[PDB]
Amino acid sequence: LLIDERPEEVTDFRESVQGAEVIASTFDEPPQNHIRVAEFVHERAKRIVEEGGHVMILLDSITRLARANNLVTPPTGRTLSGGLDSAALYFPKRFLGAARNIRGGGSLTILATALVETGSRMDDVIFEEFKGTGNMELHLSRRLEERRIFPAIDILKSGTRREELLLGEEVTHKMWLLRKVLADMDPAEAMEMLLARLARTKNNKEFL
Amino acid sequence: CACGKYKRQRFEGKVCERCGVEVTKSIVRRYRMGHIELATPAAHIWFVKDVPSKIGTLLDLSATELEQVLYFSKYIVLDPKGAILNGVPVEKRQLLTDEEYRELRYGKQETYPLPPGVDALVKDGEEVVKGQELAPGVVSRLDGVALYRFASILVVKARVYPFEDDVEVSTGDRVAPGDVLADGGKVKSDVYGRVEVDLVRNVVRVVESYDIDARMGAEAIQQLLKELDLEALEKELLEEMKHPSRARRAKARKRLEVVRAFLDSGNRPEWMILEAVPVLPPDLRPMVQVDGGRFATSDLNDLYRRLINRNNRLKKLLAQGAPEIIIR
Amino acid sequence: DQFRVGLARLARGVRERMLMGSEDSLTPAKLVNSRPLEAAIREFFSRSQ
Amino acid sequence: GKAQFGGQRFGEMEVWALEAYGAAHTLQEMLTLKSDDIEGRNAAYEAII
RNA sequence: UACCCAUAACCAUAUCUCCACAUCCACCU
Ligand code: BEF
Repeated sequence: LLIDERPEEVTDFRESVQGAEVIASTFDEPPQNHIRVAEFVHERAKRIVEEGGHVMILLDSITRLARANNLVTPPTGRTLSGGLDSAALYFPKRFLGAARNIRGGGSLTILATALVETGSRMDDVIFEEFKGTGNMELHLSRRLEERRIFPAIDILKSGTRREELLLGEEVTHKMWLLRKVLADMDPAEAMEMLLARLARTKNNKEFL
Repeated sequence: CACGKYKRQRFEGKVCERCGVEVTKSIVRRYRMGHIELATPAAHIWFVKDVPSKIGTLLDLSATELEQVLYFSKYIVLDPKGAILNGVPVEKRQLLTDEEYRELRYGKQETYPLPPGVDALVKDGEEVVKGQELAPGVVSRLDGVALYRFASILVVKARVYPFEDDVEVSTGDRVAPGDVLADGGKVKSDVYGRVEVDLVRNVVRVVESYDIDARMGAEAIQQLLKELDLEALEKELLEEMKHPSRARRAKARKRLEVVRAFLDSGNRPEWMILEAVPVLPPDLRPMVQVDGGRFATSDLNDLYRRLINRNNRLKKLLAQGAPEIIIR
Repeated sequence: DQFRVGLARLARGVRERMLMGSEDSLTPAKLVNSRPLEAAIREFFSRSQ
Repeated sequence: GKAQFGGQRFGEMEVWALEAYGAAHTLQEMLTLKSDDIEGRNAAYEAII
């Protein structure tokens, strides 16, 4: 799902996605259309997972999605510092927390892009609010990106919850040791050295 | 700093973003100081080797041999208890060798292996004198009690006491005469010593070793300096100086001046010996490359390195296990 | 004199080398090493008073 | 040395003679301003410039 | 609360590198 982006990128991804369902909503369109399409995608995906479906949702600009929502969001009720509705995020919050794992088959995995360090209170506030809602975080630093190094992941801040649940005891314990080792290593230099180290073998092969 | 985010003159004082270093020159390494926490106390060499031994005069200790031998070699000093008798009267601060000391520490003990499957003529609680024929071929050495096992003999210069009721003193406690040992007032202690109760023959054996101070080296000195009070010593030196003639009063005043100096100057002599050793700032002992990567170093660096190695070896050794001779 | 001091050092060295040596066909190599005597002579000719 | 000559020893006999006169600030400048006080010598050089 | 009400973030201050020590030979008292 794509919101508030440039149409040329829409064309590029759509042709280059190799048939995967790409839904787009440019900044050209009225934001009411953006909300309409986003929520229709939401309800359709909810139905599909309700049918035990495994659904992957790739959301564009989740914090800038919050900004677009605020564009759609006039009243703010009591003016929060920044100007967002009391019930605004509850639509994004439902949309996000709906992504979950069930024992009854199927799944809903939603990964979204967050725009942060944007110099304004709204984006930082949304970053904090949805920071405590997601089960995994991936920070991408400006300094890493400016050096044209991608993926420019802020490794230290990035992480998940409940590794043992998703990762076996051998796996979870061995990356327990692995984090105990790599937590000291400096970010960019970690990039080069671990890049060289893992260019030798596949991840499992590296563990092998 | 290590990273350099918050460094600039608008915001040098604001704590660094990726760092925590306040802006400063290398002069900090000229003045900032280190320290080493020794696991074992040690004494400043000056106070123990100066011609007037400050330790040797503050305490009634001979500088040339006593101070060093207790402070380096395995010798024991002890304040509290010395009333145990070895053909020699009570002890208060006397210096005794660790051989005879270790002896008096745990009684007067001798052990003799016995052949298995041979029931020696000596029973569990038999008093034995020198010359008594313990077996077709075995003879003891001194008056005491011989303990029998199936297969060993234990000759202890201790006193055994049969009893048939409950125990008042359990195994481990060291007792003074008149104190109830077992069976209430029926059995009471006769001498200083430790109590061991064996219910196999239902008997209390009392050794003649009372709980006495055992110390070596600097810690001992510290203990002494911890238990020393300056004012009483000052008064005592006053009386011991005013009354007698000139010869004794000479040394009396020679130590009284030191005691008065300690008392009136503040700093108490407990920290006269040092527990944590300071470490000079690096720039006062810098390792500077000469040529070809080789580094010329001040010998201070080597001395600190040796001290660190010894201290870490001590820490490891004391952590793992205690072979006594190796520990000393 | 410096030569004979170095020579005695080499003699002690070869004594030890024989001591842990097992077989006998080792006369040139496993017996004599030039380091002690050469170092002694060099030290005498360089750093002596 | 190799780079620059180095200063001159001012020892103690010279110090004794300097204080034998009534010279008070001369010795003070020559012990701190011209010899050891790093901040002092930098400030003095800047001021005289 | 929204008009008042709500603000805190980004850049420019410098005497040093080695020369240590040992041995030896000289010069001036
Ligand atoms: F919002 Be937190 F994760 F409790």
